[PDB]
Amino acid sequence: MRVVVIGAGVIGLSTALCIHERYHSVLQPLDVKVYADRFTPFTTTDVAAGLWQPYTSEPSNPQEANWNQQTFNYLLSHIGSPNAANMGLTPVSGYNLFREAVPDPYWKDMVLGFRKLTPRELDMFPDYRYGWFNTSLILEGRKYLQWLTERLTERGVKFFLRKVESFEEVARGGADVIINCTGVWAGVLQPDPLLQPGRGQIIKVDAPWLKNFIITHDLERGIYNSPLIIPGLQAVTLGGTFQVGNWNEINNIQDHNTIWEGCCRLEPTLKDAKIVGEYTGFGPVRPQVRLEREQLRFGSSNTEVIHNYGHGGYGLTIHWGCALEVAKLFGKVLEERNLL
Amino acid sequence: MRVVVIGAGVIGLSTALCIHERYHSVLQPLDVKVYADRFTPFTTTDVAAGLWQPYTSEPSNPQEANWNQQTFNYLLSHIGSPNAANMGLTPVSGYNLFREAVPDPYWKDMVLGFRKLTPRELDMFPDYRYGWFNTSLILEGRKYLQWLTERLTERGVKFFLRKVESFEEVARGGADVIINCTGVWAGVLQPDPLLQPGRGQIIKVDAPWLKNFIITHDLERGIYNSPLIIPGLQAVTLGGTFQVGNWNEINNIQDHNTIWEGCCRLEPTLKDAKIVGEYTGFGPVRPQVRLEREQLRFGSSNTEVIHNYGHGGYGLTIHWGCALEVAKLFGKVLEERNLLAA
Ligand SMILES: Cc1cc2nc3c(=O)[nH]c(=O)nc-3n(C[C@H](O)[C@H](O)[C@H](O)COP(=O)(O)OP(=O)(O)OC[C@H]3O[C@@H](n4cnc5c(N)ncnc54)[C@H](O)[C@@H]3O)c2cc1C
Ligand SMILES: Cc1cc2nc3c(=O)[nH]c(=O)nc-3n(C[C@H](O)[C@H](O)[C@H](O)COP(=O)(O)OP(=O)(O)OC[C@H]3O[C@@H](n4cnc5c(N)ncnc54)[C@H](O)[C@@H]3O)c2cc1C
Repeated sequence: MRVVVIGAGVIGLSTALCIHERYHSVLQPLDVKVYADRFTPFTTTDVAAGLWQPYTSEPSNPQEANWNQQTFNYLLSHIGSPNAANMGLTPVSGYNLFREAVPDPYWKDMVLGFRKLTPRELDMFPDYRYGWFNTSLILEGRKYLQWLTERLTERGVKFFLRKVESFEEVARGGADVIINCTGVWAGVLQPDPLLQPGRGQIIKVDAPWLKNFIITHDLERGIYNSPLIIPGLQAVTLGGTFQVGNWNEINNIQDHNTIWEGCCRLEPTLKDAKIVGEYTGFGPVRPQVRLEREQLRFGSSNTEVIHNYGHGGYGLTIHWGCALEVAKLFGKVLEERNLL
Repeated sequence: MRVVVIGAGVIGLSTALCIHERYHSVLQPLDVKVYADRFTPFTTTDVAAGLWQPYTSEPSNPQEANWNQQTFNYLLSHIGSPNAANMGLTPVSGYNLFREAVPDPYWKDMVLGFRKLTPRELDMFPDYRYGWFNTSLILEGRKYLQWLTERLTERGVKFFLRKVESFEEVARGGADVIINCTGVWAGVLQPDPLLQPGRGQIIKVDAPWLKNFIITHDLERGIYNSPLIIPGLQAVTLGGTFQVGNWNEINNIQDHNTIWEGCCRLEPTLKDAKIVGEYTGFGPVRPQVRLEREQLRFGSSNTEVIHNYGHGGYGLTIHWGCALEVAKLFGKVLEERNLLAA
């Protein structure tokens, strides 16, 4: 049985590994290949802030909260392992800062040690009047992608740098199942007017003194359009823009300024931080993750397509629950072909 | 008047700056000098792990508790300032790990967000069954010493290479007041058998992924003779020996192995960490800090000495309270000569 995963971002590769690890031992034969037109370090994943944290507001689909939880438990469970850091993973603690009282987030018990900030803590941050403290996990996009491609490759899964033009051509090339993990460009293969770019720009900086995440919110401007600081494994990510609808892949001058001045004010030690790079990427914004089976019909036979895209600004955060769910749906497909 | 501070470790330079800041505007002249035979990076201070945290048990002198507290609030008050990191100062969070239930430390409300660990947190650290979480402050010895010498120099305080042989020497050189901040070597200038070396060996390592401090305790083997991991501003300190009475300044292989393997066991990601140096230093261990005024007579001059030494394995943690207290006692020396403050 031939499976082509399209996409080598976090979603693509996580899914490929989950399918393979789940079915290799039982389905003979099983051929899994990954096709993508960019690999690390050239994916949106590579440019992610690298923090586990859902949006502040509850999810529409209740399945999404479960997926986020299963992802946290999965990642956390690696912590005492020798390889957690080679995977891109380490524990970090930090602050969410608000100008007024807000409700507790749905994820308060998923993270470790959630509590509200005290007045002394708040004086660390003069511009803000309310917030949270918790411990979470760094998951570095770049490093995680290199870990997964290594695990996948060791297991015989083969990668092809190529651009896919249609589902039809891949089916015709002999795929029995296609997993569509094309991120924000999924519309090219099948129009989807709910799918939009979430344009985020970031500044990467050497400031290794900073050991905590610091996330501000502006209620009247929408999520991640206010200053955020996230220490990564070797560098710090500085953020504060997230505009849906903008397809500009180039770094913008006002966003640079929004980010630098917002963050220099949040964290004035940044004055001595060396700029390492500045980047722009597109989160696959969609009111709901598209994670569903579709049957396609070209010549003899159906080829089965399973979509997994539209994870917005939380793909690192949610990725493993989604991979598990795709692997289940793939189980159902096998069953319907009496492959077990 | 003429003040000679002996010592350029954290205690020496803290105290010098605190005196100068408090009394610059009320005395004329005020001639403050620092004499030391080692300066950064060659003091014990430079080799400290760089964390704010007192001993787990209450101190003999309860004054020490306020001194630690004042130090925290002082340091904390710099967070949100543009220069906090140039001073060696940044917030950090972390874990204290125990093999059995222990009482809360007296300093639990001084730190930020003290709580007990939950079972999932405890799963991160297999060999341990109980402990704490809190946020505290890194104060890097090396950087803080550099910041202070800069601040002190800007203010007209003068530094001299000088191995002092007696208090008499310095009095007769014309010091009116001597502040004795000589750390573990204070016994040289005035015997003090309550003062002993606390030999600590450490390994410095590049492992910038580590964001939290991690301190284990072994109630039976005494304090800091259990693995400890403390991220610094750009490298990580790996520890686990603290042996009183040992004057051996050279690194030994047995403590190396105790530290490496203990810490690899605590934090197995350390397998990929690059070793970047290994050091030994001597905490000035004393049942309590010696912080007191003494009058010495040489010819018919009275000289005032104020001691500030014996801060053991917590000099960074306590230093500012002790400097403030020395400044107090200096006020009283002034007052006794009909000189006026505020
Ligand atoms: C600035 C920024 C910061 C972020 N920070 C975080 C964070 O801190 N935490 C978090 O959880 N999430 C974060 N996100 C969201 C996260 O980055 C995305 O949800 C995630 O990277 C999307 O993963 P993906 O694999 O779906 O898409 P991508 O990583 O973009 O992967 C898409 C893949 O599909 C391939 N592809 C597409 N079409 C074709 C085709 N036709 N032929 C061949 N190959 C194709 C591409 O080459 C690529 O391999 C952030 C996003 C941005 C922009
Ligand atoms: C391995 C290790 C880790 C530690 N970690 C921590 C920690 O994480 N947190 C913490 O709070 N504390 C820690 N400590 C304790 C801390 O290092 C000490 O309490 C502190 O550095 C002592 O400061 P000091 O200025 O008294 O002495 P020092 O730093 O030793 O300075 C002594 C000064 O006196 C000078 N001097 C002495 N005699 C003479 C003389 N005759 N003439 C001229 N000059 C003289 C020396 O040259 C030097 O300038 C640690 C100690 C060790 C050994």
